[PDB]
Amino acid sequence: AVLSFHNICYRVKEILSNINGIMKPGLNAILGPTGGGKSSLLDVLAARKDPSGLSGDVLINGAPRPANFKCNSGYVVQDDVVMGTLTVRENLQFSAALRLATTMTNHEKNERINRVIQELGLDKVADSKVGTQFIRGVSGGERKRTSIGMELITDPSILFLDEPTTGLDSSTANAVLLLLKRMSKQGRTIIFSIHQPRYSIFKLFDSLTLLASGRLMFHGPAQEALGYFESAGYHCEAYNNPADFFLDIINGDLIEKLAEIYVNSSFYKETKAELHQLSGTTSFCHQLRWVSKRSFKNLLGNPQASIAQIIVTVVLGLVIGAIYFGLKNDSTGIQNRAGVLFFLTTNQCFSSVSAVELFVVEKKLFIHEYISGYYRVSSYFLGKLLSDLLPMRMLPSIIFTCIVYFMLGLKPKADAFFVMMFTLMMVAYSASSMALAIAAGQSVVSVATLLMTICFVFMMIFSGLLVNLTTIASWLSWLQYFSIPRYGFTALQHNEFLGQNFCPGLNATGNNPCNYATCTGEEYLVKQGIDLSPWGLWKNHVALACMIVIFLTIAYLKLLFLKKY
Amino acid sequence: AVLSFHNICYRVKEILSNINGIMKPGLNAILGPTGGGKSSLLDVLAARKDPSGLSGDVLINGAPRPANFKCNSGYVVQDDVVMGTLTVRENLQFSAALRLATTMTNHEKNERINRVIQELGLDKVADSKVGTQFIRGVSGGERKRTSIGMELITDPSILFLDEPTTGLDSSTANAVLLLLKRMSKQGRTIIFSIHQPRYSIFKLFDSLTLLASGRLMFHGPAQEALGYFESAGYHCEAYNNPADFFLDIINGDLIEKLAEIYVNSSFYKETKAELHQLSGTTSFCHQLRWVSKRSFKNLLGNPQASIAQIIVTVVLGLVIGAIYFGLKNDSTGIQNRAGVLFFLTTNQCFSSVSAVELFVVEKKLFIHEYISGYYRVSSYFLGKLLSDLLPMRMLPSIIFTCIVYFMLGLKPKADAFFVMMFTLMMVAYSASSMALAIAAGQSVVSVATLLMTICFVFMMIFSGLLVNLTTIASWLSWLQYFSIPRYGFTALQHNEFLGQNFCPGLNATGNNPCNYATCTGEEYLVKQGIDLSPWGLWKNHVALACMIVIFLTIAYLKLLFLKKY
Repeated sequence: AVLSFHNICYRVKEILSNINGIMKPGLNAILGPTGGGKSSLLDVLAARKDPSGLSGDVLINGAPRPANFKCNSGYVVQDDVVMGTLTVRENLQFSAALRLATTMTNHEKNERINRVIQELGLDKVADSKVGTQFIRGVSGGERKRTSIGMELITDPSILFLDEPTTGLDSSTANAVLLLLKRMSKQGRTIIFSIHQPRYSIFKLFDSLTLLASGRLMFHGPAQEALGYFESAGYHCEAYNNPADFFLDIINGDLIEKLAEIYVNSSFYKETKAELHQLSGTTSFCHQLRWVSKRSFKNLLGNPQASIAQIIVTVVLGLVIGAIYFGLKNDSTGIQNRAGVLFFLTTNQCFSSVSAVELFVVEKKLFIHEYISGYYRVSSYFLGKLLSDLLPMRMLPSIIFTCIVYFMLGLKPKADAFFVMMFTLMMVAYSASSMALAIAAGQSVVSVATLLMTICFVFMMIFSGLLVNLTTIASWLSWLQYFSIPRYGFTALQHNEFLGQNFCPGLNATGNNPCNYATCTGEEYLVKQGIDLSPWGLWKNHVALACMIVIFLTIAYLKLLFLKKY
Repeated sequence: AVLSFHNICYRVKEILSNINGIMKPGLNAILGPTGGGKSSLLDVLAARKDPSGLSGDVLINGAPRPANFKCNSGYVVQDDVVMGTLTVRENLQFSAALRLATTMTNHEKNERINRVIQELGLDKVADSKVGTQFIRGVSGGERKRTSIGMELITDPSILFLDEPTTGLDSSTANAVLLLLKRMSKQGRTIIFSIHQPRYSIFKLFDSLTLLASGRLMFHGPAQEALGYFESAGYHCEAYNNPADFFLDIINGDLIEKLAEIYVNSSFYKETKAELHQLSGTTSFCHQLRWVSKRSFKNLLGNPQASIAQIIVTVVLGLVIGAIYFGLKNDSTGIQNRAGVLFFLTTNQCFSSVSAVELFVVEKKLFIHEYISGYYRVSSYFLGKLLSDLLPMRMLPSIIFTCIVYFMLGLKPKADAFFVMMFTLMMVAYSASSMALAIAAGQSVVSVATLLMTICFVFMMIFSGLLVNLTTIASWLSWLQYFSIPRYGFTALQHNEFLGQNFCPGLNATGNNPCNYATCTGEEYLVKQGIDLSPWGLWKNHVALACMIVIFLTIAYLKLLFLKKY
């Protein structure tokens, strides 16, 4: 596996100049200051970057680079994206099930997993929970070892890291670079950038590249990496770090005069002499079923924002049941009976912000797993919102309805239960999908100010219970069609107020000089301005379903049109 | 200025062992691994740490350390706490006005400021806005120079840094350590820790301490810092970093056998021979007036969460005015007239979360400025909540009331305006102080879930407008006394529904077999269950004032009982 590249003048203003070199099958490194091309040449050498502004020729083993390159390579990204709620073995089982083909068997796949575990030396922590400095089960070094082990299951013939030392102890950094030299002895070429190395980890490198501010300063083996600058008139001082001295040369202790010495060097010509000789998946159900399993296990790992929602739903169910237990077929009736229906509708207004972060907390993981070819965007999307839907959208409406009707008995049908439970599910899931679509990239004040403004306007003002909607002039009355709880309130009124008279032998209908001698619900739905046909019960459900589809399409398009490079 | 210390066995489990040394007036450094006492001995040498578990003797110039030590020293903390919305000169003017005494003059103080500016070399950025990688006006190095310059106005005879290199470019790090050696030539002793130094910045150090895992490994000058380990049998390898080699010795390439070589060394005895010879504000109005000025200028620097609140308040004022413009003295009256009063009361429900972060975003700055003796806790508290109160609590109620009554005319008094404006101010400031007290240390889901649960329960359920409160049994009706908008709703009903009959020549009072032949507000307040005396208007204001005082006392005690060490 010989990765090669030639004159890659990457421009987005010209962040890389003309650059060429050959990545021999060893422990190739890329050094330099942070603002240079140390992290950009690595993304150019992987895909990891907009291929439009390349203007170069990256080439593997003589042939140019395929589009099927991120599926056969491996990019261990810098910030550890590994799941800090799963164990090591069920991180690697996940990556095995989504990177290895389904044609092979679970027996062979688990042999591959424990082969990688015994290779990387993870066996004493092969069932502890990985941590992210959130819940402590592993070290930092074994966490980095898991991030390396995930991109080894596919057996990559060419492996990319991205600063595999930063944020670590020097003992763990020396141990992980010794791990890379151990795993590099199978011919597996390893290419990485490093921030501020030391002379301990410098004999490890088979070849060495060095970029500064977009220019190439050196590309050759480390045994004459010092000899180049010792040929250019500089002197390595006594007991001085050479890798740090490479930076002390290029910080001014100009760079246009320092770059050209490599242009007229000997390794420029020897590199170009070989370089011109070189130049002349998985089924959808499987990805859905594994993403949903991973998110279920993550939700069991962090059940703190979910049992909080279950606790508040039980407390709200008990409170609204106790308030509604004091409502009978009496004179103190319909005006508070229409208040408890609004409470039943908007009982899940608090839980809408719990799904504001569903594709935001793991987006550095989503971008990496998508462009490494694990799953599709639609598959990740459906597998994630099939994992928030069951225990955080459908379950609290189940337990809220079974707590409300435990403190009750109003229409014994066992179908008013089902249509109420479906209405609460539709209202809760519609408001939660609105919080997915409308609020994604915002702060801690802005998300809650936004979701309380569209709790003011579209739940208290326009979902008309305390201003009658057929008095507003017809340029502000149209905003009642955008409000979630008006549909749920209408669908619960149409289920509550059908047939019952609420006045046991006290009609008094016909008191014309008086006011409001009307008590039945059939002459209350027309006063509220809502339908009486059975289409008037399901018009609200089809409107909420249209809102769910539109908000989930906005939440899907915000995932599809994400800069994944 | 000779800082000295002897046998400081700090324990919180015994994170420091017995430790002694002498900080000569130079450029003393403290090295080692991160988990050792590199950052803990520095906090022990400053105050910066619980003085209970010290068990040692820190001593300056022969005399023991005064309690007036943080006011005369200077601690440049690691994470830059400098304000990223003010300029350099008005950071230093702030620190001058709160650290230099009020007995001297502004003329001399500004001479001190531009003396420090011309000394540290900040003059070409002496009026640019400091940034925090938020709004870019300075570099990182000039930002660190501002953090150094703030703790130089008091003219400290002994200056503490805390890793003044990490997160910087190596050019800026070498320039800032050359700045420390430049400013150290006036006898100003400088004591710092460093994470991973290089041999470029090693000749600078006058003396050098080195801790590892709580034990002292070396304390002496840097010219024999290598000679100690070259006397202990180790060999410094060719072209190898000595400062990194100090870590390569102590990472195992045990430590109980490596520590005792310094115990039987020559510098142990020579240090102990001198060590045993050694051992044998500002007015409250000024601090309030400068903290409030700093927070006003910070609010002008980031007017993005405030003009958002002003924009939403104008839009809500226009919407509620347009809905209320369709309400007359007609039959479609009191039931929606009691809905628009609830909208007027809870129009600032969205802005309550905008003050959830007021002492949370700057708490690393507050802890440092308190224990460096800038201000009192009560002074910072009052100066900060006098700066959120005017443009984010009082101003939107002003413009909401002047937008609502611009689209109106209901009781021309110019006193209903004032009592409505005061009621909206009290409700808004009470809900915002509740969001200060109840939610401080929480996440992005938890803050909004909490402030929407106590928007469900204490604003829609129990602030009774859509369930009549005098039907609930008297074990859940008591929760109406904890709700903010019930008081504002009662205080606006008592101002709206006094005297007016709402029925122009259509009384019909006395229709006993019929239902609800009552139209006047005086027989509507008794139906709502609220008072008619003028005490019934101000009982709600004194209850809201009690809530403001209790929630602000909780927000003050959470600032007082904060671990400031």
